[PDB]
Amino acid sequence: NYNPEEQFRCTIIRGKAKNMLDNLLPAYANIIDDICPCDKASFVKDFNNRLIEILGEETTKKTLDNHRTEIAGKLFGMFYEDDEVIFPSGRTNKYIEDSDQPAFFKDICFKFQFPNGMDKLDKVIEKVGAKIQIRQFPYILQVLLTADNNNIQLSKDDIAYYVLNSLQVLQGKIKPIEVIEKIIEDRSNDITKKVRHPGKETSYSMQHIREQLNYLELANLIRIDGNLVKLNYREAENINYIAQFWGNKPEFNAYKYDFTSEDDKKSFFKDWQQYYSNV
DNA sequence: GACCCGTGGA
DNA sequence: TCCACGGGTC
Repeated sequence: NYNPEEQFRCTIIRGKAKNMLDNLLPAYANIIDDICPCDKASFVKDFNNRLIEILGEETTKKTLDNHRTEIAGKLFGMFYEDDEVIFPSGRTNKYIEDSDQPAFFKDICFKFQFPNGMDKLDKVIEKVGAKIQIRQFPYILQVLLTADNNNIQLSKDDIAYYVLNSLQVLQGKIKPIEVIEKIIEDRSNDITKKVRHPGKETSYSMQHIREQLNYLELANLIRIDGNLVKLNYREAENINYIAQFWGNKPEFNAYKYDFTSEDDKKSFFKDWQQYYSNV
């Protein structure tokens, strides 16, 4: 049976654009749209030179680079490479046309999965090694729906401990009602569970979990009321479109690549980006 | 110095 | 508390 005591830290990339998103997301998209298509060499130079206008002249090159690769590149999936040329992604193209930010993040939540090609290779191998396989946002949404169906409300710490840091859940072995019943069982016994790591600061334990919830909120699919996570039923149709895939294996199969192969390694990251960023 | 994440300003 | 710079460790 479901045992959440098997805990597993499974990160997503650390954010850089939340505080200024309403400025940075248009800037990312406009920069990429303007300067692409171009060679990788030009991309790096012109992107950084345009972004520094938004972030401030004292921004280091390292920070501009990290914005480019970690956020515009991996996490938000805003460009991709084919041959030796960089192009705007399908997600970027759509946003250029509709300016729809909740749609942008709905698409991110729909496609997000563990394992993925955003992570460093060694981290990929860890997550594959632990047999992780989940579409976490469909899963989170179904957990929230099942909690409502059973007349209980979940906290961020509940989602953190029982879902996004639970090995068995992340392995796709667990039904949302199992999670809900366990939570009810624990609560009756006066047991409240939080994600904890010895000697570590809260950001280590929780930032990637909170930020995953942030992207659901940016997608307009949930609200956060104090420590509580609540569904936005004004978006009930969109909630159900995503939640329905809670029990599906990841659309992108990380497990068909041999990471000891130089060619398979390159394909992994190329195939991931294609799946995640484009139509 | 290309994600990871310690660290501390906001 | 939140979250992102930029050094860390690929």
